[PDB]
Amino acid sequence: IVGGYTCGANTVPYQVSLNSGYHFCGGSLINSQWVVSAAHCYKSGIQVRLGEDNINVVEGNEQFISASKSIVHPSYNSNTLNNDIMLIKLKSAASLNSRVASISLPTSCASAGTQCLISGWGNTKSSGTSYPDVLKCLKAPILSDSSCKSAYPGQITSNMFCAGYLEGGKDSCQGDSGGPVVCSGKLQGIVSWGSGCAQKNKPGVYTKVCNYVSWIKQTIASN
Ligand SMILES: Cc1c(F)c(Oc2cccc(C(=N)N)c2)[nH+]c(Oc2cccc(C(=N)N)c2)c1F
Ligand SMILES: [Ca+2]
Ligand SMILES: [K+]
Repeated sequence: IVGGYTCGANTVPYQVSLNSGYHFCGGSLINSQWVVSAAHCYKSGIQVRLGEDNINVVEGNEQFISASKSIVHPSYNSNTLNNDIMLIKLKSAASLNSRVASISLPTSCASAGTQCLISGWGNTKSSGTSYPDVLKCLKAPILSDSSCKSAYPGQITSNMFCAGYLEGGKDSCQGDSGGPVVCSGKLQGIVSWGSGCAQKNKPGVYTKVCNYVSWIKQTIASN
């Protein structure tokens, strides 16, 4: 997250850290047994870390759980990033409390201008590298579809949306991938890709979750 703020410990309860000996991606808990993340975050041997603030300090509210199964969307295109969404089944149910909560799925898609909250442990520098240990937050609006496609000609599919600031200086970044985008208390996006970070006229691109609800619901119910 570039140009954001410190969330505060466990203020974003549904936020998950994906670990393979180190933090590599963000994720969202949608129920006690499932996490949603980005397909580009796929790896063999993931451990799901819940209740996390400082990713490098054991503070007492963490639940570290191994993944039993990973399902990448049947149409994920690694070259275009079209359908960048994956489901992760937890080895055992997480314990829901005030520090670990699930985020609901949307019943409808969000409008441009809707304000959202993006969160992650990703890079905090526009151009340079600095990784935080604590969860960073950022309020950002969904951008109209025309601005999104003007910024990335021929690369935006109907499964993507832009959120951020055209003027640059505030964006999600690498390390944030798979991370949630919550608007009006529903999971509307997953951190997918971008062109650099917080650059002028190159906003963040997100998987539009609203298009995957029937796929999520059907997949979980059967696995
Ligand atoms: C090396 C690299 C990427 F390739 C990338 O995006 C991709 C990767 C693969 C395919 C495509 C594609 N258009 N076909 C785009 N995003 C990056 O930073 C990030 C990562 C996450 C968010 C942001 C962001 N600025 N919001 C930047 C990044 F550092
Ligand atoms: Ca910790
Ligand atoms: K990334």
